Amino acid sequence: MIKKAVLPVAGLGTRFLPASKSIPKEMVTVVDRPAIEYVVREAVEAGIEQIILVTHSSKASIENYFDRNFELETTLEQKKKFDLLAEITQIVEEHVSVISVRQPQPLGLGHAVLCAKSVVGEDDFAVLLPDVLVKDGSGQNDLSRMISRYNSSQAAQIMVEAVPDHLVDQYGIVDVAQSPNEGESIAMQGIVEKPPVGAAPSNLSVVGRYVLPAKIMQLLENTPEIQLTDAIAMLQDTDTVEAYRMQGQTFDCGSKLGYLKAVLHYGLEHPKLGMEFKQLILELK
Amino acid sequence: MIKKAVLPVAGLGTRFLPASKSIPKEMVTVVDRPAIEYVVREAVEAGIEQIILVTHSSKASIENYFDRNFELETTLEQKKKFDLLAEITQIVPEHVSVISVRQPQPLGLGHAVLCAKSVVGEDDFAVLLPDVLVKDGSGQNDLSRMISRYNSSQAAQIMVEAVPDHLVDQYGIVDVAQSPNEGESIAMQGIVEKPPVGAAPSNLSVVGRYVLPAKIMQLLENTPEIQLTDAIAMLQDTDTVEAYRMQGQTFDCGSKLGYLKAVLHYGLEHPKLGMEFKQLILELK
Ligand SMILES: O=c1ccn([C@@H]2O[C@H](COP(=O)(O)OP(=O)(O)OP(=O)(O)O)[C@@H](O)[C@H]2O)c(=O)[nH]1
Ligand SMILES: O=c1ccn([C@@H]2O[C@H](COP(=O)(O)OP(=O)(O)OP(=O)(O)O)[C@@H](O)[C@H]2O)c(=O)[nH]1
Repeated sequence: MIKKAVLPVAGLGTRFLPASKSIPKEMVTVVDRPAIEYVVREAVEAGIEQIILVTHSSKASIENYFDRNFELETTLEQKKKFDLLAEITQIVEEHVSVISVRQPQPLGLGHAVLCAKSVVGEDDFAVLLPDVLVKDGSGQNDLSRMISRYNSSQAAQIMVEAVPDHLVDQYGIVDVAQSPNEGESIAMQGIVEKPPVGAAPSNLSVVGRYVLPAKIMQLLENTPEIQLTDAIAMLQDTDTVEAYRMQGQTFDCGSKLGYLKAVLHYGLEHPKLGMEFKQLILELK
Repeated sequence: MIKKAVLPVAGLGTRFLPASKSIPKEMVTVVDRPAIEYVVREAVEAGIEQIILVTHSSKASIENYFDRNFELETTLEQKKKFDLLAEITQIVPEHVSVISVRQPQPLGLGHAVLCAKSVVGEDDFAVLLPDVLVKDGSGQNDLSRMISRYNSSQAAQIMVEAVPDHLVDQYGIVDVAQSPNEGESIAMQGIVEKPPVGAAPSNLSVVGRYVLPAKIMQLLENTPEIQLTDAIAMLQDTDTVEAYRMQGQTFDCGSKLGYLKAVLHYGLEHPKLGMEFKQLILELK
């Protein structure tokens, strides 16, 4: 049914400096692999086949990480380290493509999703902000559940999560009737940015996953900084727009500090490293 | 007056994979800055004025990180974001030069140091392996100690530190008459590579920190593909060579568990993130 994700990655990482001065912020080493691995893996594990990096002139280290490296592949072999060889050989599944198009000047996410117009054609497509990680535990991920909900309903979906009632000013917060349950959706007439700490419509924050149709690109070319939330504003005129509520847990790798938080959570959960890792903490006082 | 330092960064970090598949294992972000910054910030602290990168074609990221980034610099005086701009200009004093030389083929540590002969000229010099981070809390880092000691003694200095008797076959370890006290040096008759767990002349791992006479250049052009501990022998005939035991802590950012250990110990002491980070940690158990 749904098989194109668009991943915007043209962002200068200003807040993630100097780490992101010379490499991209998408390649930040979370435990033992770059951040963009987990965001793609999420998409792959959901039923996506075609990844679409909207990318910048400087983020070639990204496209390259989904591709065969001759020089390494051949040194690994001469070492006889073939386990490790078969890591780098099969990062994505053999039946997944990774595509590039260029956001020429960085004029915000909305202008970035619009750069995929041509690759997305008439297909209904998800988005994933890769500066945000998501950690399902259930077994089936939040993008999995969200999509099947966009297959059933035909309503553009918007992933959101509950925050403390005293921190709703940091977040774009969705409007709704009542708050739908962990891993369900309910209609929504619009998102408010940094609402007043009282007088906020909901305690549910735009996370930065979306499943939209192609209508949306025609709208992006007519939004009076081009706003995605402006385009979903116009979609509402014609089409039902719901809020899919997470069951798992997000991480803001866009920020130095939500990055450190992510290293702790995934590191402890690392199939090999976790054991030896949990030890390295304990050992600290 | 030791004022030059060969940083060999031509490796392919197979041991630190796939982190370092598409970015150097030196550009790997410890807390908020890549790993190599800590090594240079160490070399500069100890009097170095010329940083000689023996590098590979996979590794512009590095040379660039020590350069003007034109889009970031000019974009951040648009936003008059003076604090973030601060974060990517001061990286090393105006007087510190960073010079690239290319290691065509990875035919050994030995063979890297010798690609820099051309540039080191007739002049005694230091060698710093980035794989390895060193941490002071003494107010004179281990390298400046070693350069105080080459200057007064005139005798080459091998930084070593002690390891459990049962991992000695994972290291070069040195032939010493006795163990030099944390912070001092003693003559040594030679080093061994990976001496079987029994036949180790000492517990002291060669760490990855050398001060050397510039005529080692001339003994690397004639060794039994080229090994340093080889050339440090041939000196060991003509001249005195001393093992300096280190007083500060040590982290291998070529091993995974070693990089994770550093994210923790460095991060807990970060000016800003430190107090906020420690917090994240107390919040897990
Ligand atoms: O013009 C833009 C803005 C943002 N984006 C993409 O949208 C996502 C959101 O990116 P962020 O909003 O976290 O910011 P940024 O990376 O542009 O830089 P800072 O504000 O942290 O300094 C990132 O993955 C980025 O690549 C673009 O592709 N183009
Ligand atoms: O022949 C050599 C050996 C070492 N080095 C320099 O030593 C440093 C790392 O030494 P390593 O031995 O860790 O390099 P590697 O990246 O090949 O990793 P392994 O999988 O072999 O463990 C790097 O900074 C590299 O440039 C060379 O440049 N050439």
